[PDB]
Amino acid sequence: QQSLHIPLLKGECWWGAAVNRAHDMPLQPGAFIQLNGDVSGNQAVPLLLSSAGRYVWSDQPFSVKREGDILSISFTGTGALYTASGGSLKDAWGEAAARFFPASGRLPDTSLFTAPQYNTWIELIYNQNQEDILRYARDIVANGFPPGVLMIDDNWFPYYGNFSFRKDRFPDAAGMISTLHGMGFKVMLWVCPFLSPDTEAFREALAKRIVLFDSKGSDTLQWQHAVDPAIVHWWNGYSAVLDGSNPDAVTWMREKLDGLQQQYGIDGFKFDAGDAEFYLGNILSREKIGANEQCERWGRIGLLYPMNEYRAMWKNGGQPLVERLRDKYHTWEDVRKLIPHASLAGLLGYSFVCPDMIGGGDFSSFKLDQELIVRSAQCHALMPMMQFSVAPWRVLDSSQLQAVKNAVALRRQMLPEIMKYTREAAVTGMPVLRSMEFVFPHQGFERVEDQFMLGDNYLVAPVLEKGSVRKIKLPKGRWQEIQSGKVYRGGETIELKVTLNTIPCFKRTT
Amino acid sequence: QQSLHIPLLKGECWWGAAVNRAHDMPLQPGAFIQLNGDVSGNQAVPLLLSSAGRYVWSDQPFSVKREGDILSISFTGTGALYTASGGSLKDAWGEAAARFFPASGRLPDTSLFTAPQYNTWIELIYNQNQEDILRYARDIVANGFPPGVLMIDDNWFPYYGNFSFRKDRFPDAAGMISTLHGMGFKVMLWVCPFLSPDTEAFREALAKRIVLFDSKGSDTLQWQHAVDPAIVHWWNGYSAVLDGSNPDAVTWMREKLDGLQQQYGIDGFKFDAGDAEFYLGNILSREKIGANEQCERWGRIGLLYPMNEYRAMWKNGGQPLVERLRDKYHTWEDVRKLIPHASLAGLLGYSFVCPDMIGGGDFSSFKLDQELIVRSAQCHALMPMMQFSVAPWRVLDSSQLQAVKNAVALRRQMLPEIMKYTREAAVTGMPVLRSMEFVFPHQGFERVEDQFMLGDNYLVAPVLEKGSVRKIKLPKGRWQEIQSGKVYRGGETIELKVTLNTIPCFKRTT
Ligand SMILES: [Cl-]
Ligand SMILES: [Cl-]
Repeated sequence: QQSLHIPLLKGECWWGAAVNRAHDMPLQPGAFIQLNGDVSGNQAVPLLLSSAGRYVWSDQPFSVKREGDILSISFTGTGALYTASGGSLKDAWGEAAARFFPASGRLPDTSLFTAPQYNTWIELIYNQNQEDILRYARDIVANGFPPGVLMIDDNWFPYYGNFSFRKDRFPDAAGMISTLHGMGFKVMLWVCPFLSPDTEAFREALAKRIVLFDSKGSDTLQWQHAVDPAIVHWWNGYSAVLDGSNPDAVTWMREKLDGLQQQYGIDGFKFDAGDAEFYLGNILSREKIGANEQCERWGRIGLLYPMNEYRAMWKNGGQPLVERLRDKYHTWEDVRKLIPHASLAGLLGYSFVCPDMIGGGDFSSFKLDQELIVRSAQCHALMPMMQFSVAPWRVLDSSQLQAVKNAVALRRQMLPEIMKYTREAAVTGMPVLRSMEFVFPHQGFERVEDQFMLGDNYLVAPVLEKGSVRKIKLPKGRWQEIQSGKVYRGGETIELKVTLNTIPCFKRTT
Repeated sequence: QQSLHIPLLKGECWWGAAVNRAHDMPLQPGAFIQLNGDVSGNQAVPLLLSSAGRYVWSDQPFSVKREGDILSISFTGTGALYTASGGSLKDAWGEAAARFFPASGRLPDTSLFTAPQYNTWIELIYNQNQEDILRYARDIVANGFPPGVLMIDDNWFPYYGNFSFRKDRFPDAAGMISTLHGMGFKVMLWVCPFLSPDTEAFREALAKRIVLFDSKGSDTLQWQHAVDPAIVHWWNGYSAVLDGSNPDAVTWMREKLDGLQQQYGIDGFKFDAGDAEFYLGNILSREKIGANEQCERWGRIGLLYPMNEYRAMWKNGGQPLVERLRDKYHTWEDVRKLIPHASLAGLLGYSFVCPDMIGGGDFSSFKLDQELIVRSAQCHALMPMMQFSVAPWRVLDSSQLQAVKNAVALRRQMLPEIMKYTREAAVTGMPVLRSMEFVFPHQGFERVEDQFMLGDNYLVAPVLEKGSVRKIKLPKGRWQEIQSGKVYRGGETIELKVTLNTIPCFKRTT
């Protein structure tokens, strides 16, 4: 029950805790975030950072409240306030990273960056089958989009815990992968730690004792004597679940994933679920860890598979994992989350951040707003990674489609810059996508969340609402818009006339 | 709770309630049977019958106790004692059947009787696959055994509630069936009402509200407002389950079974599970029925598929369902159960009774006792139906195998008699396999359970222990041993020399 009360410095702004709460930051009066047993649908870290160079860390979960002008933090373990003497957000980030999540030196598979990614989810939903996957890949090529990583989403397998292609819908999965490889795609499969609880796989896992066990609500029952599996309710139903604390569960998962690589030529894995909330309640783990660390240990499996993607995470800052922003709705409100969510991700140690799925990642959001899809695409373009799912050729008229293609072209033109800073993030952990405050401290940018910096020298200001006018706040210095070539004096806000095709981006010239 | 308390008449013996308790009958001082929520692993009926022509019935479950010479019944509803004026077990049976379970007039598919049955369970266990099923069928024929109904047991499908062949182990299931048909087999599939609770099938059944719902332990929550499924722990794991009270569940189940017939040419179904114990607890059903009636209503599905087999049952006496004795251990104790279990089944309205599996039906009994297997086959031979699973040619040396073949041959010789009484049982409900007490009342046969009558005129006394001597208690009259032609006067016990090949059987000639 150790607690800490932190009066804000005059004008101080605080961010941290949870990627999927970044739209509620800087933390305001009234604000509350619970990290214990809750990653808020995405990545979370027991870190806060301030605009005055202050930081808070604990190795373990905490809760934070802002009441008036005071932070109140309640630690499950212990924590402390720190000050970096430089006095900026960047200093807080740099000191906290080097103490608590130093950069590993490694990158995820570069194929994840060197082309757009594509996910079968929106087009195929639960009907993941060989014919429709090949058609989607052919359509990507035929429409002039670059081959990249192709993620086959949930439901390619017979049941949860069976890591094989369902032969009814995949008559020749190895052939299919070989065709996809030929066309220039790499292939990832959706996986999770849940096991259909009346199957051969489930009975095998229970016999090996690699599942989480049911405590029966007993205060005394020990892991080694439990006999029944925990059953967990999640969005697809009711399942047994792997115990991430159990070294034998790691062996089993490796066997399954290594099998898919050897048998079918699979390049990597989209690791879904693992959310802390799934590990709450009457549950016994072999090494007696908490729900947050179950999530963290799921995340470590990716360290073995350079081509990976996670949505749920606890810690693992400074690690070679792709961290995707969670399922976004097909709304203007959600497109406006991409930048502040992604910039926060970077500060929490998640440099390799991909802003969900162009146009939305929630399949019941799919009435479609074509303009929204264009702006979504344009906003992805100069983020560290760009991910499609809904087919632009199916849902967009000809000029909207062209605009999306133009966004992809701008990404191609800027890729050497993206890769420079991506490779650097492996080494120093410094973010690829930086907030305005990170690069330009104490210059009035604390609440500017519709602009970001790609490295140090490119200011990107995606259009994220309807209208023909866009306001852009330029830091001191001179800035040259990379399309128009027009040079602007900095230290003011300019108004730009925009069309559907505009993606404002400025090179620092002073 | 309403009740009856019944002093036994002098010499009176009582049977009833539950097939799988018949070896504990006639009911002794200290006996207890609970039917409510419990079918004792097999069939159960709310009926008791006495050697003095008395009987007890209720529409609803009860519990029965014998303390001293008092038979006490505690009813969930209401019940009554009755007396048949003829004063014998046969009179009690006949009156009870005509009042409470009159014969339907119908037979199950005659192919279940006109040849031995075979079931892939013991030889293939959970590895049900096209190649091995066809090899077993070929082995049957190549060893000189007759083609019959072949039952493909659990695990032919991807997961529970997916009614399709798994293409990984069945590359051409329709072709396999067509081959089996050409070899003179008919084919049944194992089915159950459980649904893997994180699958597509589960989510469909949930959306259609055909599952049993979770009451949450609330005494007010109605079916109509419940949102979560009941999860049931059973021998294979944890599953959602069909609500047999829900007419929509009947439609769903018909769609699945009809589809298997139409698409692959499946002749019938082995309906497993449905045991009343699975329906206990915090459960809401659409028509607010009890656990026993959930078992009964599963049973009624077989009224639509003349080629059927059930193990779990409540009521449905007098109906065209094959009723299989439950999984028997590979023990002498269990072989000695086949006759009393089968004879009781008959008196409870289950004329069409098959005595589980030759040599045993419990896969973890599988030091095989060859003699036991032979005697098991010989005991099956003149029962209504005969069912193999373990491969006699694999586990028996040449003499023993030959003895099993001779048992099949005797069954073929006797088949016209079997079918005569089977056909009659559809009309009158009178059993095919009759207890000695039933045919010869008040003659000292009350506890003779190693002999039975095939209809009126054939007394069968299978050898059911080791040794070269068999004692046979003959009713008054004259009795002709069918092999030897020797005529024995009745009203006494004879001793017969026997070999491994002997199946003592006597024709009534007075
Ligand atoms: Cl969920
Ligand atoms: Cl069970």
